Amino acid sequence: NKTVVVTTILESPYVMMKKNHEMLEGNERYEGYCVDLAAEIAKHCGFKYKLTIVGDGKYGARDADTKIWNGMVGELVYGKADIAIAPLTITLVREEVIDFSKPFMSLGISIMIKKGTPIESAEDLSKQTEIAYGTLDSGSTKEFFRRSKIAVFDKMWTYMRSAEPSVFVRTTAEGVARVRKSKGKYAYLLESTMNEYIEQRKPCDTMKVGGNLDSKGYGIATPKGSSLRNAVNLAVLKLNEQGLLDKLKNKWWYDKGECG
Amino acid sequence: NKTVVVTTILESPYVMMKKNHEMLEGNERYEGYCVDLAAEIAKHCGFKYKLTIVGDGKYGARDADTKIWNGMVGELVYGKADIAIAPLTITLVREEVIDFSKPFMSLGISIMIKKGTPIESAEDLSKQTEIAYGTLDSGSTKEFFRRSKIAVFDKMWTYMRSAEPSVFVRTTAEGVARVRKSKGKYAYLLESTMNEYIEQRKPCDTMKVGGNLDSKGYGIATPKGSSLRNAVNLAVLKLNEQGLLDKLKNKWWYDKGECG
Ligand SMILES: CC(C)S(=O)(=O)NC[C@H](C)c1ccc(-c2ccc(CCNS(C)(=O)=O)cc2)cc1
Ligand SMILES: N[C@@H](CCC(=O)O)C(=O)O
Ligand SMILES: N[C@@H](CCC(=O)O)C(=O)O
Ligand SMILES: [Zn+2]
Ligand SMILES: [Zn+2]
Ligand SMILES: [Zn+2]
Repeated sequence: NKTVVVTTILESPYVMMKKNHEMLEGNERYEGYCVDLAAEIAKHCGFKYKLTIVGDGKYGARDADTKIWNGMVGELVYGKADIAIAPLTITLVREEVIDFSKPFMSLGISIMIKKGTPIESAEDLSKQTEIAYGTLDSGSTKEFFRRSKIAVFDKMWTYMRSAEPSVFVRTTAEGVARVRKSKGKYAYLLESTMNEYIEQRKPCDTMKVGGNLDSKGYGIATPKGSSLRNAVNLAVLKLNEQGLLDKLKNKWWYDKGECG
Repeated sequence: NKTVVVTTILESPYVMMKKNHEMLEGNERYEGYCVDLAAEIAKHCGFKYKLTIVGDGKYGARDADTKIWNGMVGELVYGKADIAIAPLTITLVREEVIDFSKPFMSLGISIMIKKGTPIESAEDLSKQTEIAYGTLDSGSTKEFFRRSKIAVFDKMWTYMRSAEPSVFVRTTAEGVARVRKSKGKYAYLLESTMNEYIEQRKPCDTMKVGGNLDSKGYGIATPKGSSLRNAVNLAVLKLNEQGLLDKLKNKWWYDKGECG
């Protein structure tokens, strides 16, 4: 009976360093939605666990040439971690190599603008050129655009892939900062969950505009053949039914919201 | 190989009799979201299939005394069907006896009123007696209320379980017809998907009021040990990623709107 290695990612408000982390040990160093969720998954499934921050800071993409998976998906695939409890999007390319639980949170790709940017939709972005637009450089949002068979998203991808300087960002923080600094001339494509979060953070200068471009979810991911698979999945279901997932989202998004 | 027996339920706009169904045969008798979904899933998984409407007309619940499952769940449990492709809610008690794919559609419990009924929320319903309210029998909505420890919803359950005459209905159509014919004196608790469909149908005399009471999904269900499980699961993800699930939702909800 071993300590389960949990891979996760420093992404607010899912996992954050506590103020006093240097004075704390192990799992107590971290706080956030996924920290709370990991404690509950572990309790319901009856395992001890160790939170680990993904080494490369990435979510998980497979390199076209080397076929190597990076990020948290890589850590699962290569057996460096036993479970990923993180804002990790359920995707087909990932579900082909790892198992996901039923989604614990819903999201879709969305548009973040600096307040007062004349953009209402993904159509509005594709039709103009004054406002630059991009995504996280190594995640499911980028892959949505790259793998699309849909005309308008193919159009947006074609712009983004060739845009100079690069419209892609290394971290959500960088995307958000870029929106805040580009005086309305950069829009960021990111998941609605992160968009919603940032809209409630000081200095309250960004907002989600328009509908989501897709509808999907984050799931808890395990390597194929994990003994944790069934129990993790039932735990997610139990926690949803008991209202905990809604409670945790409110706790980390809205209850401490800085924008009124 | 073998023709896959698909259990489903006559529920608008998921599976409906075509207007000229009397002159049609087999699968061709039916149209709707789940009819289109079945066709797509069968195509991506490489099986032939026969749509069969669930004999007892129910979704599925377990008798507390006999432990026997009825409805589509029962048909899977007892080997009468190979797969359920229907607006079947993923729930813990079900996921313990059958497997669910990733959700193909999101929904939450909601309130339908006859237009002008002075009810805005579940709280409003709980605080009065003049307007009766109920749910579908042998479904997940009833179970939600049965199990809820939320004071508003427990108060509601306490009332509904004892209410005379019975506030529960056999079919969604019966719930909706009850709302329409009770002059505002009956409200109906049903899933947001069905509520929102009905709101856009003639005679446009109902509406959804308040927020959803929960957030969950419909899943394609297979009996435990099914050779279809993984392929069906991936097929749902492929269909979502292609935008096909979104296309089907628009086809059956909003393009089929009669209320403007
Ligand atoms: C990759 C996709 C195919 S998807 O699998 O993400 N679904 C796509 C479809 C559009 C969709 C259906 C339902 C949800 C949803 C997510 C989380 C919750 C909270 C609890 N989730 S739960 C217990 O599983 O119902 C409820 C609902 C999300 C998406
Ligand atoms: N949740 C995403 C990362 C964020 C994004 O791509 O926008 C993923 O799992 O790749
Ligand atoms: N979708 C529900 C039926 C409708 C309801 O209970 O409101 C089920 O699977 O039981
Ligand atoms: Zn620090
Ligand atoms: Zn718990
Ligand atoms: Zn297809």
